[PDB]
Amino acid sequence: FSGLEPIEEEPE
Amino acid sequence: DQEKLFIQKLRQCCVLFDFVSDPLSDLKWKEVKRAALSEMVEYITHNRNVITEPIYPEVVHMFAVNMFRTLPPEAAWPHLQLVYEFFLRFLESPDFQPNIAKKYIDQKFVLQLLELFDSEDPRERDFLKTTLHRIYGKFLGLRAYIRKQINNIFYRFIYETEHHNGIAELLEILGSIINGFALPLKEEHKIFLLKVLLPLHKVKSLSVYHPQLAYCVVQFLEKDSTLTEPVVMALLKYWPKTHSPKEVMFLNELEEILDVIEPSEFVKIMEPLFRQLAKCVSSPHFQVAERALYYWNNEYIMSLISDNAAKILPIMFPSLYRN
Repeated sequence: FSGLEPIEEEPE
Repeated sequence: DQEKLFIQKLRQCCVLFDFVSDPLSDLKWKEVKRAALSEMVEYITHNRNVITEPIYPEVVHMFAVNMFRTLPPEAAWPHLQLVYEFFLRFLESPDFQPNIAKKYIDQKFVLQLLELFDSEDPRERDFLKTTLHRIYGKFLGLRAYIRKQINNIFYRFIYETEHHNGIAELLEILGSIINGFALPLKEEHKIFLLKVLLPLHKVKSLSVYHPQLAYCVVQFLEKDSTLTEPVVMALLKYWPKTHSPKEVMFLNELEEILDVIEPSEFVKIMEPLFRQLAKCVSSPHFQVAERALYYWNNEYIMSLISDNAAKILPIMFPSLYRN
């Protein structure tokens, strides 16, 4: 449904 | 001192009350508590540097006392909606420091928040959806625990028939994560796309969470166009061999997969696709055929067809072409 903006995965 | 009154009003909202012999003090208490929440929503959304360190435990405590409950097989939604709002504006605030909150937002909190996804209120699941998305993006230390616990809920839903009203809203979050994945995709993720996301097409209640599931499947191929062969082949496996209006979902998903398919990988699965697709054009259900024939209104598909006409037109119209 989209809506939510992406989350750039980066080293935990 | 303003920081003191903030904590006072927070704790004041930790008093859950009930009046059966006084229906008017009850309304005031509700109104007193609804009003104190509103006051704090505005205070935190528009004032700068009001979030100080002693506040964090008070906020997490106020959220836990109100929200972490037992879901009946809600009614005070006016109050519950204010709490999610206040907690949301609290996370989104520019004065928010995850290093301090990491103390009070531990795994037990995330676990308890996930129980609420089972709730049957779409508007509540929508607030839980947004809230979990802010936690993942700021608490790097919880990103793994969340994936493991979501991978659990899905595994429970496919196999152990642990029905969940939150599957749709959970997938919507995952798509926000998959779209931001990192360079080579970890095998941990590949397994999930294959051994979890695809078997989700097998469950009966697919009608409810299919749009979001398809988004995750497409976002996976948008990252690494290596997995488009086992994805498509699995869909034809999970394809409802029984002619049913549920095929329109698969045709939707397949046209959505084809709009981002790498042509070098299209040819790897173009034969088994159209064998099924030709079966759809011959379906006894008009809606299925109407949908399969709507594929031709897709310009990028036509180019992929004409650049491979020697193999397709024999399958679609075997009366007219040969091999």
